[PDB]
Amino acid sequence: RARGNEYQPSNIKRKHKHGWVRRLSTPAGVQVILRRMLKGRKSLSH
Amino acid sequence: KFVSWKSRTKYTVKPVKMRKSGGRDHTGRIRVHGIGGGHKQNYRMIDFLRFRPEKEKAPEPFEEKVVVVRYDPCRSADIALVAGGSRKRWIIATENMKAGDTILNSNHIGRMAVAAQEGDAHPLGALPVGTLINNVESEPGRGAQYIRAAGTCGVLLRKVNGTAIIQLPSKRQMQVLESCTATVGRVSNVNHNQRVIGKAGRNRWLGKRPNSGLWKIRPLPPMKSYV
Amino acid sequence: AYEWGVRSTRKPEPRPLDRVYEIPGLEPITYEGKKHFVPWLARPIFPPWERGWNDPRFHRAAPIHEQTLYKEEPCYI
Amino acid sequence: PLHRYPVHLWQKLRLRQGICARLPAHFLRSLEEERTPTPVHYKPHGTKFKINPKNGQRERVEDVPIPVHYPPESQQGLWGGEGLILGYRYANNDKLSKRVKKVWKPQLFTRELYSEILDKKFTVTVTMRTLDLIDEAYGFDFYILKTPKEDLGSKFGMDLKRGMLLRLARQDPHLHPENPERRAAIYDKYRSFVIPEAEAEWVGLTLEEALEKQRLLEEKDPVPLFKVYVEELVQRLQEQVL
Amino acid sequence: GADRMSKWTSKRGPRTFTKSRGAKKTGIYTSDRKFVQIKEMVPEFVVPDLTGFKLKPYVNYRAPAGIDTPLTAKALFQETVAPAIEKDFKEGTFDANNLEKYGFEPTQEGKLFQLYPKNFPR
Amino acid sequence: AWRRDIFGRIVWHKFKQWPIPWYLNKRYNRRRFFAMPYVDRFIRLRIEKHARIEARKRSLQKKKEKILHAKF
RNA sequence: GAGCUACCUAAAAACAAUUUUAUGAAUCAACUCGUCUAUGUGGCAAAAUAGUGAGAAGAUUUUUAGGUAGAGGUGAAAAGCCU
RNA sequence: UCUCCAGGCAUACGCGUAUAACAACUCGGAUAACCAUUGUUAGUUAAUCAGAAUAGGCAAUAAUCACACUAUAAAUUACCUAUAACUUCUCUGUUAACCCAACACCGGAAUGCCUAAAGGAAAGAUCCAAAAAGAUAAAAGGAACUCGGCAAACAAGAACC
RNA sequence: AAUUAUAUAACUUAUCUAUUAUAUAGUAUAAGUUUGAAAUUUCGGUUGGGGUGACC
Ligand SMILES: [Mg+2]
Ligand SMILES: [Mg+2]
Ligand SMILES: [Mg+2]
Ligand SMILES: [Mg+2]
Ligand SMILES: [Mg+2]
Ligand SMILES: [Mg+2]
Ligand SMILES: [Mg+2]
Ligand SMILES: [Mg+2]
Ligand SMILES: [Mg+2]
Ligand SMILES: [Mg+2]
Ligand SMILES: [Mg+2]
Ligand SMILES: [Mg+2]
Ligand SMILES: [Mg+2]
Ligand SMILES: [Mg+2]
Ligand SMILES: [Mg+2]
Ligand SMILES: [Mg+2]
Ligand SMILES: [Mg+2]
Ligand SMILES: [Mg+2]
Ligand SMILES: [Mg+2]
Ligand SMILES: [Mg+2]
Ligand SMILES: [Mg+2]
Ligand SMILES: [Mg+2]
Ligand SMILES: [Mg+2]
Ligand SMILES: [Mg+2]
Ligand SMILES: [Mg+2]
Repeated sequence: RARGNEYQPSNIKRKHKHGWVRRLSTPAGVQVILRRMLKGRKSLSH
Repeated sequence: KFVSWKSRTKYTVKPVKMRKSGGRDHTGRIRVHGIGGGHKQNYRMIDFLRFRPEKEKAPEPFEEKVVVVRYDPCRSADIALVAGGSRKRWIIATENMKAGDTILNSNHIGRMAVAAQEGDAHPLGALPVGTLINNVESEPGRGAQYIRAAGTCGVLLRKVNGTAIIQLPSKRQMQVLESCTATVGRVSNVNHNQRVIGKAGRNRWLGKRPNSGLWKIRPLPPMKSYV
Repeated sequence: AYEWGVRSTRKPEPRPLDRVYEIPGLEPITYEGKKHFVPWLARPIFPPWERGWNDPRFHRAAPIHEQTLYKEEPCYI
Repeated sequence: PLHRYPVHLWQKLRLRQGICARLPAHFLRSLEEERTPTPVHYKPHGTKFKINPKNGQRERVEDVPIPVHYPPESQQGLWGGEGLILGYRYANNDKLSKRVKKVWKPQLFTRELYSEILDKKFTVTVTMRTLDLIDEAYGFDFYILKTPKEDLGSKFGMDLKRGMLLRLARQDPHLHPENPERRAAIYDKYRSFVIPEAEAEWVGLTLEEALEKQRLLEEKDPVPLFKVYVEELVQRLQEQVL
Repeated sequence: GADRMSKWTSKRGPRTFTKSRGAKKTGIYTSDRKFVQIKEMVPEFVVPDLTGFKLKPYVNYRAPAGIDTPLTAKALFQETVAPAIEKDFKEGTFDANNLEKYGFEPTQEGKLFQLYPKNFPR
Repeated sequence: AWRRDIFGRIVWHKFKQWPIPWYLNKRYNRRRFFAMPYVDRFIRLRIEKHARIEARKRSLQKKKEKILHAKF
């Protein structure tokens, strides 16, 4: 079949998988934010 | 995120909605293969402690009336709604139970043998040796755990002093105190073993996923040149 | 005697009290002053809270036996 | 660039600035000092010199303590300095065999112990070593009071010390009430450990607990500047009248 | 392919997602979904009578501006409280207990407008 | 009040009005005003990052004055 | 990292006409699939088009949200699938 | 106005101003016209469409026009007892030719209603060479073609391993 | 295949409790033994090329 369209957008799924609240739930996710803040990212999370 | 559906504290006769597992545990991983989908079902809270006196009543033999003998999706046997006093409770039905029958639930330990009528619950001491029994409990007050399937009846082989020997359906002999309560008779749906599934779809209606397609004596040193 | 309600689904028992409370004469140091939880200080014990007035949206009734119309004799309705 | 101070000095500099500076001087000494715990899991060298057998010459010897892991469960009991030894072994005890991870664990028992100064019985997780130490100390109360923090190695144990020291320091009449004679005997028996009331309060406090205590002590709501200016005006007016 | 940089608003997302634009609430939602507006929760604009008011938006360029002296607690205290205490002290009718006589408030509780924590908007 | 957030910074926290005390609110108790030890490395990296910027900033000003003095 | 895909949980949907019967039955749409040939081969397409075909009330198909994660998961075993 | 083609209108999800007017004619549309491009100004209006008090007691009897009818895979807050309150309309979604496939991609894309009253244009101009692709017709013969009836057919029937 | 293997399972001796006349029970641990879920590493040479052989 034709590939390349593995992305089926959904705002509920997106904010649940990669959102602010999700990232802070576990210590490893908090360190994801810490790295991005140190790097200077304009977007810490979705 | 797995929260067990078995969270209802209080007994009721209303059928309760069940959530299916799929063979997976609270971790989310398969722990048993071959379970999945099937028909949606409701759980009717069975009561296996036959001699449960009604609340605020004395502990002596009582009687109950059989309202209906019904099909149960969650077990091989069939269930009977029984009413006595102001209480209704589901119970397992014996081979010959019909609506309108009356069944005794006795606490008294008969010093002599008591005539056995199918469906009545008596302590093993009361019953005579050889009587077919079902819904046996290991210890007084525990509740019935053995001989609870369809048409499965065990025998009471022997009674000596304060204990008796029970022959479980597997032919494995078990021993229990004569105070334990055992229901008389067979367990109904005796032909369950005669049922024919017929088509692969029928097992997928009962929640049975198909089997997977994947298709030991170490010799001692003195006997390795002959292997 | 099968009891309905699997233990996992029951509300969990309160956490065991800090051992500093056992020792008599000793005043525990807790995070009450900070006004927030911290894992390395002792857990405060607060007295029951009274709003000082009745809020209709959060009314809570008295138990059955404390009701004015409570009667020991049973009425079948 | 470079930091001004080596990283190992950072903790000392932190204690020396801010609210940490205002903490009691005696309390800081306990924080500052580091003392090795009494050997538990290794045999110390009796002497400072030994004769090397291979070459038959005298060579210096030193004691290197084993690294021991103290699970947080230990801080709620009284282990007598014992802990977990996380290390490796050689299979079959030859260094030409494989190196295998090994963990040596203390044998833990639950025992109930009575404190005279507190007049209470505690149920504690304990090792056979801890019981031996109490026997050598001639009493449970003596064990807690004699043993130092490094040897004690338990936050529960250190809290017991503060209560006992505070009990003795204040001569609290809450001990065996209605029996001044019985109380008097207990306090007399442990008279050697009496210390001033102010010091005993800060015994066994962690740095965070100590800091919260200090913040509570000096916490004060501001003074309405109405009063402050009133005080100044009255003083000036009174002085002029003089 | 979702946009990570633009602001999350109620226009985005499914219908179930809703959130406010910063307008203050004026009522309560009871069970069965009934909105009950509270009259006290709705702000009231206190507008004065401007009839006979001599001040207009702009000022004469000929009007001299003044030297800036931002108000300080000392300046407020001296203008208002000093005259009374000084006169009273000479009269001798002064004590620490009666500071309320000169306008001091020991506590802000019970006042409609509390200076801390502020309980009124601009 | 002055509080430390979960990322290890010191931030002024502005209080909010609630009808119940803090120990009874469950939405307030989810907010954490402390940092776990895994933040310690990131605390040092911020200080070192800031020190580099300031050192560069001082160096540049010194170089600029050299240009001024040569020019004037 | 399970918005693809494998499997699962919960809550929902779709199936005309015709003949059999009382159905994992038949003919054949919608829908699902991808047998054979041709075109295409930097193409419309990093797997399509046009025809021809298989299933089409079921172990059917589809929608939404959740679960299982790499020493692992899933698997009607193709060492398939896990962007 | 004529000639011809035959999935259109809504909602969900998604997207995020591509909406509309004017002015521009550089960039973008695989070329022009014209704009989907650039700049400026505007826009989507809801009490019905759509989104967002406490404590006890208790439930046997599917659905399918639910009657008959059997069946098997066995299948959806209410009603009561007391307590408490004793007149309320704010907030948010609303545009478009749109989304996922690097593109104005012959692909992918759920549901309701309907099947032309809605929606559309296969040819920039010319020329009719070869080779190549597709459709239709075939004198006489009818598998002699070919690895093989592949492909096609005015055929689509019968049997056997 | 070689080297290991507090994966599970078992026993044995201590350690710690209960009891008992020495004794049978159990066991937040240590030391053995048995079982082996696993883990790590390797794939000498010469011989139209592949069986075996052989050879160094
Ligand atoms: Mg991609
Ligand atoms: Mg999808
Ligand atoms: Mg097989
Ligand atoms: Mg999914
Ligand atoms: Mg049909
Ligand atoms: Mg069919
Ligand atoms: Mg077909
Ligand atoms: Mg067919
Ligand atoms: Mg499959
Ligand atoms: Mg195979
Ligand atoms: Mg991939
Ligand atoms: Mg336009
Ligand atoms: Mg124009
Ligand atoms: Mg424009
Ligand atoms: Mg609505
Ligand atoms: Mg619209
Ligand atoms: Mg193109
Ligand atoms: Mg039209
Ligand atoms: Mg055209
Ligand atoms: Mg042409
Ligand atoms: Mg033709
Ligand atoms: Mg011809
Ligand atoms: Mg030929
Ligand atoms: Mg042939
Ligand atoms: Mg053909």
